[PDB]
Amino acid sequence: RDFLQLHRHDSYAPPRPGTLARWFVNGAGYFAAVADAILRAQEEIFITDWWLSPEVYLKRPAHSDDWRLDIMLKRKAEEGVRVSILLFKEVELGINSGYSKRALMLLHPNIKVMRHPDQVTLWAHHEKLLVVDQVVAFLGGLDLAYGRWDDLHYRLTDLGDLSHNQFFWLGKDYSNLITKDWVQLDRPFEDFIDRETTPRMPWRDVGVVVHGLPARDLARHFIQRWNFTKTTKAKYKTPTYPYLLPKSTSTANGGQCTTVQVLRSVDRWSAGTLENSILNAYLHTIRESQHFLYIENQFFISCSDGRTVLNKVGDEIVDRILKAHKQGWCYRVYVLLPLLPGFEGDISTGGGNSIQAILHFTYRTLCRGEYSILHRLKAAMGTAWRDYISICGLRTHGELGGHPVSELIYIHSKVLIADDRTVIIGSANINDRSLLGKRDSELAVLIEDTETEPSLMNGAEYQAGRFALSLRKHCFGVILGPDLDLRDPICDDFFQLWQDMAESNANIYEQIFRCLPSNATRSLRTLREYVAVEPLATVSPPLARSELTQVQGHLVHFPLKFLEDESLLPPGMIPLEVWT
Ligand SMILES: C[C@@H](CN1CCC(n2c(=O)[nH]c3ccccc32)CC1)NC(=O)c1ccc(F)cc1
Repeated sequence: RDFLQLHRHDSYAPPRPGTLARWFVNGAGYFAAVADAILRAQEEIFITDWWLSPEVYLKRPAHSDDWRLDIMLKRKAEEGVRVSILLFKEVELGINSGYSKRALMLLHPNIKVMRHPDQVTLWAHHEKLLVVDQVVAFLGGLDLAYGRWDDLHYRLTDLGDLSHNQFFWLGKDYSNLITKDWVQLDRPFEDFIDRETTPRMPWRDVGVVVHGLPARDLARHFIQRWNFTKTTKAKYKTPTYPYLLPKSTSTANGGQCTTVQVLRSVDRWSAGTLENSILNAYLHTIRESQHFLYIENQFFISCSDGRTVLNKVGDEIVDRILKAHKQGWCYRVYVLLPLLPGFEGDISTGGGNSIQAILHFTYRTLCRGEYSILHRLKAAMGTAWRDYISICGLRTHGELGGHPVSELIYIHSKVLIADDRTVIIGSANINDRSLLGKRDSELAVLIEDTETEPSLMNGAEYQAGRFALSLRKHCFGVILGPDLDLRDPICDDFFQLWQDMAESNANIYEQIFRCLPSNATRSLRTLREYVAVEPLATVSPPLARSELTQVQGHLVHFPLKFLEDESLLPPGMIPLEVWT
């Protein structure tokens, strides 16, 4: 299909039936599959990254220079493969795109990198995509950068000439972004925190690969952004940066048979056109959802008021729940977020300007204010909102220094699942920045199933989508920890079992680690005293390990009353459009 008309959900790309698509949870399998795709490139490699760390390894542990990203791209580039890279140009943030760009272009003359934007702006290029030969395309929330690689283990420690090393995260890759963000990126293989003292912050993300027609659709988005970026500065207008051109479309002859539609967010500054098709697909999929929603997003800033926050994703969830409550349907909404926003800050003393600013708009979407989701549900159903919505986070524990350590599993995913039939994997967070189209540039794909599996829906027979059901059962089985029945996702037996574990796990982590955030600190004056108490994990480690045997999975309830007596807004100069 062509690109003269806008398509479903006002998307530049039409739905591509018969697409072979495969999902990836955590950066382990994603970076490994990316390495396999890079290795078999014959003509072109298209890369967009909000942050690209060149020395990252796509496979672990690192024994050699093989599987290192900048080495692999250098090995394809001089077989004749044209590597075109678009990197977000920061406002020196500390991602240091200048070092990434100069290092990438130093590898081979067949590797060309353009940085955008050059002008001062609050918005960014956020989409993560790698396309090989316009036939294989990777996208999601995973940037080829430090701290993203992780697996089901969610290791908190990395203790054990690359010949005999056994570290999974080398140097700048061993990180805990809340404790301290990156510095000195021109020294990749050196540490910037203490592995013996400070644990890792696990990284949960969801990626996806598509084959065939959607990949050319995604390659056309890159080609549009590329040739448009060629027009943005005099250095890029030279023939040094070649015009990229699409590979005409019916030259299109382990993942599943799907229907995939490519959606994106673009504006005049990011590309030559406007599109908010991710937002459209988000509103529509919520509205047509018949049974449940599984949301796993880094941010959750929604609920329109016309002035501060404009996207109506949260307003679509309240309307969908309020209707299921009036008809008497069985309808669940699972929302999983990182317990803390992703910024450096001392949570022992309140978190900081940036974290509290995000928390303000997080809780405003959830529980605090007239526009919040829960306050509007309680206005129509009272305390029965606990039956329709469940907002949780993740947290795991390990050992370090001879005593148990704990840390939240930073949920960087940007995924939505509806009715075990429809999936949305992309870079778009639930906020105005990623969704409105006018701000950050984003990508997403809508994966609707065609082949179905026998399943259960509230105790009833239900042919569920093969691609979507398998993704949710992977998410549920990991956050819930062998004897569990995960077929039915909306029944009272599972939903009660779900909430019981989210609260019990939340309790145990609070008794043993006294972790933050927590419902036990509703003010800053109370928080000052809560942190002056040493937790049981370090007082009596044998006792702590005893109680930790009762934790099942990583699911912990999201603390709604955490610092609920505080402003959470900064006194400050920064436009509030930055956090919305
Ligand atoms: C852990 C991670 C969290 N961080 C959260 C905000 C996010 N984020 C969006 O989603 N949209 C954004 C738009 C603009 C800027 C940030 C945006 C990025 C991930 N920190 C880094 O990756 C990092 C890298 C280098 C550093 F120096 C410090 C931190």
